[PDB]
Amino acid sequence: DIDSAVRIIPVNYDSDPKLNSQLYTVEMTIPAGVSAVKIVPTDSLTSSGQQIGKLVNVNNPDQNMNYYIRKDSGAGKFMAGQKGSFSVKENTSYTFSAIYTGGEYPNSGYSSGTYAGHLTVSFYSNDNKQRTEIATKNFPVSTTIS
Repeated sequence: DIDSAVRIIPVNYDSDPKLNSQLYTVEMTIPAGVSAVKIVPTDSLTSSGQQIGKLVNVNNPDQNMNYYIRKDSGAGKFMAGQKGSFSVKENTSYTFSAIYTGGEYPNSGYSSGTYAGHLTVSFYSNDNKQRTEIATKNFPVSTTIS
């Protein structure tokens, strides 16, 4: 059950995020039977070897924040921003962070409001050299500027 395995925790800011700031975090425990995980922003683009996603101001489509996903705990071979799945340990917990890398905003900076998007998480089994996707969900994610 992927819905019950994953939680998203937005970060709320009182001013514009800074380079390397965390926009939201992700926590999950791997269910029994899951061998690998993919975690990638929806609609990402490759830049500097990373899958860059956007959080878009829900009121003003011209304002958005770029970010990549960094793994902050849990064993396995995950390169920050990667698109592929990586092998995980069942019944153990993983945490990830959305890390700000830049964005589109007018000269006055970001407007107050919610900046939203989606994050794809997929679970796989790997049975005898065949990787099989067994669950996937595009989770709503956000950050806010007060």
